[PDB]
Amino acid sequence: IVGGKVCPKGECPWQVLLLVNGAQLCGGTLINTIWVVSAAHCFDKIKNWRNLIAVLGEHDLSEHDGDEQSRRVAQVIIPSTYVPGTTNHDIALLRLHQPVVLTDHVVPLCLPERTFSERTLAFVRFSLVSGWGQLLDRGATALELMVLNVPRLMTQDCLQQSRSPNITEYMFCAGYSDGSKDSCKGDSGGPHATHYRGTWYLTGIVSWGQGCATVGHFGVYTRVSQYIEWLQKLMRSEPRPGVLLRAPFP
Amino acid sequence: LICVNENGGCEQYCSDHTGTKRSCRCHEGYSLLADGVSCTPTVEYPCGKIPILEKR
Ligand SMILES: Nc1ccc2c(N)nccc2c1
Ligand SMILES: [Ca+2]
Ligand SMILES: [Cl-]
Ligand SMILES: [Cl-]
Ligand SMILES: [Cl-]
Repeated sequence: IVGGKVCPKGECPWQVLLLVNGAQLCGGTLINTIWVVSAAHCFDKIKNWRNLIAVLGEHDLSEHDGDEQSRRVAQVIIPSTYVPGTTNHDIALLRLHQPVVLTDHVVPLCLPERTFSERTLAFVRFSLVSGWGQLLDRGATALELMVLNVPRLMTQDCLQQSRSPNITEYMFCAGYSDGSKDSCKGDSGGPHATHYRGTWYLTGIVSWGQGCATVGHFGVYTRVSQYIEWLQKLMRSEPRPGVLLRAPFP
Repeated sequence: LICVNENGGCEQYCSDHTGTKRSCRCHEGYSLLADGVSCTPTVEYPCGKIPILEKR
């Protein structure tokens, strides 16, 4: 996260840290006790699928305070339409081997209904994006979870104001063009979280952009409203052997 | 009322029905109050709420 602030401990309680052999991979969003939403591109180069860890209740990576909860990732589910190395359909659903225990520091974000997300949440201007990614373009990553408020653009205005890949109907732009404020490499898979009437919802996934905080460019986020039914169906499904699962989209 | 304007007055989810009928609904871990629009937590740790702030 570039140009944001430390998320006070406990105030981003749905944020997930994904690790591969103990190394930082990506962020994610807890949506119930066994399910995490992340970005499909986070898994393009996974060699040993059995060493993926999700950590909940994480805040300061330099220490252990006892609020953290780690789980093996039992399944990574990716839509059939996602092509590795490309940007479209950048969503993954992860099943944890064991539920996390909900606490003051570990709470899911609400996955909204599609209609509500399209008709109401899509017009809430500002939303929060978070992660332990790079604090600067070509910079070191954050030791403390960071958060940033960013405004959403209609795609026509994004394209008009952007001075790349297409912005598809499975994406949206959010942020600033002046190079002050962005999500960045390291933040991928993390929540873009939208407040409405006292409750927070998942509207986006940190996905891609030109460099980080690049002047004339906006951050690009997976449009989660396109995936509500796809996700809900997978959450009702039985686990299948093998970590990676490609599932038909739609 | 219609779910496309002002969320049908609903705090959370909204369904249109044949007629001038509208039903609000709430996410799992919440219940709909008698006003027919508001949602109240039924569990300790409902989604989308931040306990340290809800405590204060
Ligand atoms: N890998 C990524 C992911 C998200 C980005 C974003 N939102 N802005 C700029 C660059 C980015 C690079
Ligand atoms: Ca820690
Ligand atoms: Cl099944
Ligand atoms: Cl495997
Ligand atoms: Cl309660």
